[PDB]
Amino acid sequence: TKEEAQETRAQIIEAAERAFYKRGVARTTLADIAELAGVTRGAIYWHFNNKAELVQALLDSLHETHDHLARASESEDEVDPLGCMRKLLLQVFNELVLDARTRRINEILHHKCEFTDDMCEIRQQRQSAVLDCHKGITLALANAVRRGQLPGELDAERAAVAMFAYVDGLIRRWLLLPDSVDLLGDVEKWVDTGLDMLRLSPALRK
Amino acid sequence: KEEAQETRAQIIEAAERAFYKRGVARTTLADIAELAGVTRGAIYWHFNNKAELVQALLDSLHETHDHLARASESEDEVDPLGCMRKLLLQVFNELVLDARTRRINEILHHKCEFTDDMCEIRQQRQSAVLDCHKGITLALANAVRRGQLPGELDAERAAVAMFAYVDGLIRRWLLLPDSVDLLGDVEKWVDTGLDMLRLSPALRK
Ligand SMILES: CN(C)[C@@H]1C(O)=C(C(N)=O)C(=O)[C@@]2(O)C(O)=C3C(=O)c4c(O)cccc4[C@@](C)(O)[C@H]3C[C@@H]12
Repeated sequence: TKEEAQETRAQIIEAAERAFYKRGVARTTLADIAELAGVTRGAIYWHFNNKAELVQALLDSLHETHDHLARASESEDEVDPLGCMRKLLLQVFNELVLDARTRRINEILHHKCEFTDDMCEIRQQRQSAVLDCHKGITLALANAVRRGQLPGELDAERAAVAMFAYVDGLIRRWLLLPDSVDLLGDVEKWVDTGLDMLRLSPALRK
Repeated sequence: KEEAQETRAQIIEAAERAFYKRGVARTTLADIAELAGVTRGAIYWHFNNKAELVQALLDSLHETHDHLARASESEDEVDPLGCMRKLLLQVFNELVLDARTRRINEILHHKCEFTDDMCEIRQQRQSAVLDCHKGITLALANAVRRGQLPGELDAERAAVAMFAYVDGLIRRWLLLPDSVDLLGDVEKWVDTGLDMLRLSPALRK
């Protein structure tokens, strides 16, 4: 409930993003995240025990902007879940293009963050999160089955992986070669292309 | 050879070992050299720097599929889409059965940072992806020229959609393998992809 410590936590997060982004997550110490932030070594430790905790705080911020539509899509009480899933994807893509903060954490996540046995928790955290995310899209896809928006004999599980794979590879393609996906201009196409596969692909049924 | 040609294959092997253990960012050539039992100078005779080693591991992934790739990319092929099916199935098989291929993909996706202290890695990957992208395009185009796919079909985007999907499937399997019976369901996983390209209006113009 104090405020200096809420200010200081929010500045460690900013510095970390800028640091991890220049030097990468591998060779960046917490001492480093200190000098850049203006703060003190001790303060980073009060706030974060280790760098894997910090990285986790970063990955976690990405789910905040989307919580609403995510929760709506998966509630069995939603009238239009495919509807919420389509708007979620439009928002994910839009936020990625407009918001430099999101583009950078994604860049840290995809191109600047090694899984080395020396730092085992980076990978575990990441596994957990993809399983989480996985959980969600499944409940959601199965809801669009009941309500007759997706084919009735769909395999939610596999369909979820298909879609996740598709969204993940596309975000990554765009971070590597933005000038090859007019992702802002065509966002509707890219999102719908993914959904297409889910509703029509015969190999996703059963 | 005189001074070994093989020394090369031995440096590449120690590079995979070091890279897989400590990652690309913090492996030095002295690490690689001690791992291979040679000196830094022996490394310098085959490679100018670390980005050259990474490059050579990356470029080693392409050999196996070589002929099925050219086959798809050739106009004179009777069955371009079937050649892409054969290729995807091999990509998935080799990845699941060959520890060497699994380890290098794992280096590439999860143990290789792009940082401006070396920008060559990011650049090498970029051209690598455009190269491959260009191949998919010409592949998708033939399948259209012979009515294996829908008509006048927007290739460029279906290409990107293809690569995105395969790429993210691989990465998904490297992260959580016991959640994609990749080996066992290879047929379904490949075709889900191919179904996208033929049955998706959004990929039509
Ligand atoms: C080791 N792994 C198996 C291969 C690889 O080294 C890749 C890489 N970027 O290093 C892939 O992206 C690789 O995983 C990959 O994504 C490949 C493809 O996407 C395709 C697609 O989609 C269609 C036709 C041909 C290919 C391909 C030959 O380029 C595939 C090569 C794949």
